[PDB]
Amino acid sequence: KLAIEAPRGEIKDRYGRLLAGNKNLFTVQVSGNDINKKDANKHSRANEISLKLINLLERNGEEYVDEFPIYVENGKYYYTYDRDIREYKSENGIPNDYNAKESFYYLVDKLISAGILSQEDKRLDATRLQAKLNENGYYPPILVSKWMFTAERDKRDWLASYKIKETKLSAKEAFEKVRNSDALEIDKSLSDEDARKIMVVRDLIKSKGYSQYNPVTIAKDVGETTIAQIEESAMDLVGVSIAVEPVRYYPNGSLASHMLGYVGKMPSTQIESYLQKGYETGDMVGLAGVEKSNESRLRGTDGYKMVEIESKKPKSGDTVYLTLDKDLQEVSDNALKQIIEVASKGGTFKSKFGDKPISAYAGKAQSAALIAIDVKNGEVLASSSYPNYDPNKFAKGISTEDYKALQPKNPNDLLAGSPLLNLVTQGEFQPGSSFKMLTSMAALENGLDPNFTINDPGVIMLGKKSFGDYVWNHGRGNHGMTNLYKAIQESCNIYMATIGTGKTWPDGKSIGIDMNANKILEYAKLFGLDQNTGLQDEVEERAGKVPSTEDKLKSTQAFAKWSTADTFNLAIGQGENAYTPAQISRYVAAIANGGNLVELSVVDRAVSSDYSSVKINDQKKVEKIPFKNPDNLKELTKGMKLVARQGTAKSAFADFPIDVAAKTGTAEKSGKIPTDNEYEYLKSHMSSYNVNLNDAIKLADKMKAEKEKELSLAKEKEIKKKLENKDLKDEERKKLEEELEDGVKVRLEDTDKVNSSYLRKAIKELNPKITDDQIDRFKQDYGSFTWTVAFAPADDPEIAVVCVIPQGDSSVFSLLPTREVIGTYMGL
Ligand SMILES: *C(=O)[C@@H](NC(=O)/C(=N/O)c1nsc(N)n1)[C@@H]1NC(C(=O)O)=C(CC2=CCN([C@@H]3CCNC3)C2=O)CS1
Ligand SMILES: [Zn+2]
Repeated sequence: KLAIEAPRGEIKDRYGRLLAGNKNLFTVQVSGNDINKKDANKHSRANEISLKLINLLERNGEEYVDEFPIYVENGKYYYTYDRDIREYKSENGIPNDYNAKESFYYLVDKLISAGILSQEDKRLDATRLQAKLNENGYYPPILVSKWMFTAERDKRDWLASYKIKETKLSAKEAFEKVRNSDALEIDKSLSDEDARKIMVVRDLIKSKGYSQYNPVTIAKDVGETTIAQIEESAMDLVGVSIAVEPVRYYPNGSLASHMLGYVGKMPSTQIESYLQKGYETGDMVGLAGVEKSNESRLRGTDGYKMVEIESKKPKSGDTVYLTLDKDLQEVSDNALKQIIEVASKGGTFKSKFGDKPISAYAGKAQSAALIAIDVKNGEVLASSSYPNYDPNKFAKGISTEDYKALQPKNPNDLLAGSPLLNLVTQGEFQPGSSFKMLTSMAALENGLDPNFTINDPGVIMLGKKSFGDYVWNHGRGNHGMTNLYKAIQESCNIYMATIGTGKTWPDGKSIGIDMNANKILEYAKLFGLDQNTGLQDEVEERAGKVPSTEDKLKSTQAFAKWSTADTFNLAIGQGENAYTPAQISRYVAAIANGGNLVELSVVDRAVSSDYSSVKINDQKKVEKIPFKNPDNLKELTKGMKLVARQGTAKSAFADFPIDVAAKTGTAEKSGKIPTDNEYEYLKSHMSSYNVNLNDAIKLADKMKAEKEKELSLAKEKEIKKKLENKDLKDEERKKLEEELEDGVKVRLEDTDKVNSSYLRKAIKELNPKITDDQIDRFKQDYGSFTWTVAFAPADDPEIAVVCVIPQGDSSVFSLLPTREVIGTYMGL
């Protein structure tokens, strides 16, 4: 009884346009039984056919399967296992010296700094943490049980075959012991160059099947020349034949890359998982997006063949329809490619609705994210991340150059350089001035009269720390006489400060409406901003659960009131808590749809072989936000309409056919993006700081030793005070006593963090004038972004659009995408 693999199902748009599909290639297959067949001859024709075959392909310039885990880089023998380990570490700036356990938790500490995982995620069973990494699209090739790398277990087990119980480490030596193993029996009168072409084919065939099975593939795509060449020379090359094997293709390439996902090799760290699930070794599996989400559905139903006699025919995978409109997704992808392009070296944003001039460097931004949802039912109509990818690079499965060289980037700033990262579900950001409608919604529900106005000072002093409108921080801060509508309209932080705190702050604290942070954070929770969006079981979503009330207490003690200055920040978007575009989308959508919390969906329907369908996304929860008076939202949209026509977004929308509600979020630079190596950065610019390098190293090294001496002593003094405890168990004391004899040598960590902390210290001593800014002068700018959130047509809404350009500074950058995606939707 032999398994047949079903044709993989198709992924289509809401209207039936193909996004993921199949296409047939011509493959070379070798039957390991037939080539190793022996009878009267002393030796199998296996080795000769392997050589013949290859030499044929290398003549036709044809790419072949090479998984043989010893390669020669310019006459030097090396393990591929050994190479993949260090390639992984350098992939995300991990120190080579770092072991399996410290290489894993290092990846964790990065993603935790990037907001993808939380601090409570680290204090967590390591398999549940590998699950969280795995769920977000991270696959560290690390077995958490024995704290070792797959490549090592894989090397030991690969050497175990050919009965090499030697374990003596030598790539040059190992190459031989296998070459003349009882199992291979390769003739010695052949050079290790042509003798290695042999092993590629034999070692492959050996690995895939131990129990007799069906053929193995040695070329996945081969041209007309090498087809007819291998049919006519069939009797010469017994075992070698031409089959057809289907492959994954995405005709629109990079379109909806992140929602769609990719198929590729089964991830090394759970091959046993997939083999008990009934998978072959030579098998492609969805590893991201809907491809993985619906792996079981799209994989279809295996049909056996008897052991030719064809018994049970397979059943093709249900066709899965997304909620994405291709037409709109196209505009959304093209939009964001364009803003990043035109923003670099300057240009014009070309728009159906009026092209705009743009000059360079106002952002210096590499990334972008945008989402568009149906506000009634939470169906996602378009979802674009930049950087993105071609799912096709993976169909065949390149796993060295295209994968390594371009699929990650600088690991000390991954949000702006991870093409596999869906910034829309997985990238959290400080919501800027788009939070304001949450603050205003809280104030309204706690009595606020929208028409109440203030003579805007444009700045609030709180002991020579000044919280001011941007219009103040750049001149005289005044929005003159200012009610809620003008506050939302021109984005007055002073108005929001006053309503968020429930008191008139420049002149004491009174107001008479009773509003605090807890009430704002309440209205955060009500708009589902501490909640997963609905996409998490369909695509990669960063979990949105925010720290609990009792979980925040327990880390404080091992107070809980809100400062005025903090409340001020929280009111206007600045805050501990950061949120993803898809999260905001639900929040703005709730304004647009009259106070309903829609659960987002990307998978619409599946359609079986018998052309019947089912609606996957009709379980989705719509839920009446428990507002005191939902008519309060109509004052938000009254505000957000003025933003479009007269406000912060008139540049884009003022001369736009459709009534658009909108709010802009924008934040300026606040520091610098760290390097992958501080220490070397400081060495590279030692001259530029007017400091001798040798001297600075010799001093930094001195300053360290002096901190150690200091730590060492204060250690000795603690052990000795501890030893004066009258009643101390003898084992306890035998430990402390044995430290003082051989130990009392405290050492610093030897990190980039530590060794570079001390070098910067040495620099400032030998240049007593230089500033941190001047030292950090060469680094990229951190802490800037622009949000545009909008919904339309404002007076009877249908669609919400959220757009973010991180490291961007001009709200033009976010507005114009939003404006295209809304324009397109309404059929203009
Ligand atoms: C809302 O987002 C408000 N922003 C801020 O308070 C911040 N200033 O730094 C902030 N919040 S969180 C963080 N890290 N920083 C006000 N609204 C906005 C808006 O809605 O657009 C304005 C900013 C403004 C517009 C144009 N800007 C750049 C300089 C001029 N050309 C580009 C710009 O910063 C006012 S702040
Ligand atoms: Zn103001």
